[PDB]
Amino acid sequence: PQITLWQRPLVTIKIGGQLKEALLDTGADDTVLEEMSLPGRWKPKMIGGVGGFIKVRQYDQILIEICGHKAIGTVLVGPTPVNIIGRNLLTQIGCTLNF
Amino acid sequence: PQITLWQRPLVTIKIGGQLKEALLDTGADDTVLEEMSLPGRWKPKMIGGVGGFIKVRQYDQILIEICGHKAIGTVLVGPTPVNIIGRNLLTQIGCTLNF
Ligand SMILES: Nc1ccc(S(=O)(=O)N(Cc2ccccc2)[C@H]2CNC[C@@H]2N(Cc2ccccc2)S(=O)(=O)c2ccc(N)cc2)cc1
Ligand SMILES: [Cl-]
Ligand SMILES: [Cl-]
Ligand SMILES: [Cl-]
Repeated sequence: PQITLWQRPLVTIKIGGQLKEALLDTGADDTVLEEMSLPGRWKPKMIGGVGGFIKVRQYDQILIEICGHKAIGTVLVGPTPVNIIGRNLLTQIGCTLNF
Repeated sequence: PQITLWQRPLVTIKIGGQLKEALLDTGADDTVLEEMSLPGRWKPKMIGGVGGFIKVRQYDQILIEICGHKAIGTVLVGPTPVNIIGRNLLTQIGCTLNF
């Protein structure tokens, strides 16, 4: 697809057996989702932006589907106000900015 | 251009005759720059990041060049981690996400 930026670039994702809505975000180095359970080991991380920092849990090697496209990578989980697909996964689906 | 996302999509912008580095951020609704001087009157604006809402200065109808492409629109000024070009100006330069 070619996604317009007139509106937020929101897409459906599938992760952990769950369908969620998420923002395709080129400014985010990492993917960050609202509180959920994921399998496997994790370690704590801090991420931050305007408004300050939040503590999240870092899970590696997680499978996700984004708009039909399968990808694997690190997912951060924590008290984010919006589900974010970051560059670590956008690269895997071949997402580019074009103008 | 076509910009891949293996690294931060940092580009050069020009504003007030000064060159700056800014991030192309499809997750940001609004463009926000580090503290700087802009002409005219400003209005108050709240923006929300992962850690909460903060107050920034809103300047309307500001001339800005982004990677060689001209735009005129709203620019916010405040304590942002990095200069950010958000969707209000990415739309003006014709930017889309593609995969
Ligand atoms: N590693 C890492 C660091 C930060 C984040 S993030 O702050 O959640 N996050 C996602 C987001 C939050 C809130 C609303 C919409 C998107 C970043 C990326 N897009 C916007 C947001 N921000 C920019 C940023 C922060 C740190 C490093 C580089 C850029 S931000 O500061 O909250 C922001 C929010 C709204 C506007 N107008 C401008 C800026 C995610 C992963
Ligand atoms: Cl990763
Ligand atoms: Cl590539
Ligand atoms: Cl605008």
